[PDB]
Formats: sequence, C-alpha cells, structure tokens
Amino acid sequence: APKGTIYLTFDDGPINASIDVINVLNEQGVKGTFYFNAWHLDGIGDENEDRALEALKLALDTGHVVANHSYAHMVHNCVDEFGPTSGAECNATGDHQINAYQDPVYDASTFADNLVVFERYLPNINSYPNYFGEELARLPYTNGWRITKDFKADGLCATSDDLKPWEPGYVCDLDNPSNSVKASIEVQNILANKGYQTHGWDVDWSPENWGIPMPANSLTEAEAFLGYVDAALNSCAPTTINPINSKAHGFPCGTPLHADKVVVLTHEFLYEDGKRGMGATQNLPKLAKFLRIAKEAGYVFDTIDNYTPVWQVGNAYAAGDYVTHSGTVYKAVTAHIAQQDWAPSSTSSLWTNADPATNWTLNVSYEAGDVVTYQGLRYLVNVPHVSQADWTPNTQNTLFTALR
Ligand code: NA
Ligand code: NA
Ligand SMILES: [Zn+2]
Repeated sequence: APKGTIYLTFDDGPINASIDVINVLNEQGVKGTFYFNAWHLDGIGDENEDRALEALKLALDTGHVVANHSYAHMVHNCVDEFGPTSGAECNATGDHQINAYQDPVYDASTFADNLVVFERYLPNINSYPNYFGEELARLPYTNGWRITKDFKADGLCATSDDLKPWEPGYVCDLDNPSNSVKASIEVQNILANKGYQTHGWDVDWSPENWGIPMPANSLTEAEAFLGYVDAALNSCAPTTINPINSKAHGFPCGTPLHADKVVVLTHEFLYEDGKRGMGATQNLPKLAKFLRIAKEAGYVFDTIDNYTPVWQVGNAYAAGDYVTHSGTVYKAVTAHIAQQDWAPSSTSSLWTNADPATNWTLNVSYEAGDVVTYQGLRYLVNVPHVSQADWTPNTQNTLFTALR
C-alpha cells in the first residue's frame, strides 16, 4: 500500500556528472531512467564528457534503464551546419528551442542514429535487459506523451519559430502552434509507429531561478521538492506545470495508467560543480535526501519500463487493464488470470493491441473516426471493430474508406 510511485528520470547524459548521480542512487538501491544522447560519447556535446562511456557502462551494470533521447538533442536544427562545435555554438546563442524541430522525418531518424552510436561504443549493449533504447524515448524540449492508443499528449508551446517564452511579445496559439511544435508532433507519431513509447514528466527538478549567476545553486531543496511531488500525485500535473513550454496539452487527466504516479524530470548536469554552479556540492546532497524522505513518506521508485506494467503469469487482470508484452501495449478484453500459454498476441481474444501507433495494426480495437495508414495510404474507420487479417483497409470497403 504505497502512497505512490516516483519515476526518477535523468535527461541529456551520458556525461561525467552522470557517474556521481548514479553512485548516489546506487547507495540507496534506487533505479533511475536515463534519456541519453549519444553525441556525448563522440565528445562533441560541449559538456565534461571524457567519462561518457564509463557512465553508460555504470548505468547498465548497476541496473538503471537507458532510453532514447536522440543523437544530438536536435542541435542540428539550431545551427546552419552540424559539426563538432555545434554544441558549443548553440550553447553560445541559447537558441535551443528556436526551430528546434524542422524536418520531422530527419529529426526522428536521429533517434535511430542514437542507437547505432550506442552499439558502436558498447557492442554488446543489447545483451542488457535494462537497455530500452529501441522502445522508450522522450523528445528534447517537449513534454509529449505516446503511451496507449487513448493516452497521448503534445506540448503545444514547447518550441518556437522565433521568440523564447519569457521574452516580451511571445504568443502561443494552441489552435495553430509553431511550425517547430508541428514538426515535433510528427516526430512523436513517427517514433510511435516504430514501436516507441514516449514519456513526458509531471515535475521538473530544476533551478528555482534560471537568471541568477550560478543557476544550479537554486535547485529546489529536497523537502520543498517532496512537496511538489505530493502536489502532483493524481492532480494531472502535466497540464498545470509551469513554464508554459513545459506543459503537456491534451493530457488525459485521470487516465488509469497515470493513477498514483509522478514522473520526475531532471538533468545530470545540475549535479556537477562547473559552469552552472555548485551542482555536486549543493545538489548531490539534495538528491540523496529526497531519496530518504520520499520513502519515509510512503513513495517507492521505479523505472519507465514499468510505468506500463509488464504482463505477468498468475496476475488477475480486469477488463481495461493495460500491460506490455514483448514491448507492445495491450488492453485486457476479459477479466481473467494470466497463464503461460495465453499471453497477449495479435490473435488473442483476451487482449487487444493498444500501441499509440497509427499504422493499421492487427487486433486493434478501432473506433469510428480513427485514421490508419496502410500500404502508404490513409483510411478512415467507418465502423468500430477489432482488426484482423481478413479486414485489411485496402479491401474492406465497409469498415474503411480511403481518405483519397
Ligand atoms: Na523486447
Ligand atoms: Na513498444
Ligand atoms: Zn533533454
């Protein structure tokens, strides 16, 4: 009977600072989820990153989950031509969020480049069960979600075509958002069709003021931050969160998978003594205190791969329960006790596939109004039905109509 589940997630590693963050976590047995960019492994990410490969190894060997944050954090969209100094050059101008997404197909493909680079530096990385780079992602700058067919959100103010959010003159038009936001959405949809889930966050453990001379020194204290977590528990934090560009618009408040869960976003580089402040000296103790008080307050920690629980032999499932099985999201059709010979599948009558994907897919519960893509063409679902191999969109003229 825990008060809730916290998902500690760390963005933008692997860097030298990741090693200290992991050792703090390890001292208390907590597992984190790390959303890595492989450009630190190549030494072009403008951080202290000579130990990036040791950090990647440490994360995997001590049981933390590694997920896909893209190769270079979309920095290629921040400069005219991407190269070894694009990182520092984009740091100099601070325009990370300006035209952050441009060509969605290419931007998505940098999530796959990420995988290739990981495997070049750590060639046996897919022999690790806690390596999830092919299945779990998070978009840079974007509190966007792709969890189930019916659990999606987009961060409609996350990135801009011109003005930064705080800057005088900034308007975010939700009914017609920035071109960069529009591309980020297509990127979400592209990753979901390759089988990813993308997760945003409920709370962003960040500087209480990004304007003071050493911003890392103003990271929220642990007591105050456990307070933020308490506040977000079952209160649809992704929509209420500030600033505006951190919001997740359309988040399905009260959706069952999000009950009693808080996903915390933070960055290893905030726990480093360096160009941003006394991270290691002042904030590593804050992190270690939070881990103590959060358990005392009744929370437990988990990693994002369990956010949707894995299908288990012997569990009682209710109609409507969500699981993953071989990385695929499923929704129980019938209350029943799972057993070894009837796991979810593309022909199971006990489950339907509920991936957040939009390509036409077997054993999906389709609704009137859904749109599916099949053999390069888009089709509207006219009639609710569970899809099967006899009823491919191109030949079933009753259940589907081509958009043309
Ligand atoms: Na798998
Ligand atoms: Na998946
Ligand atoms: Zn990031």
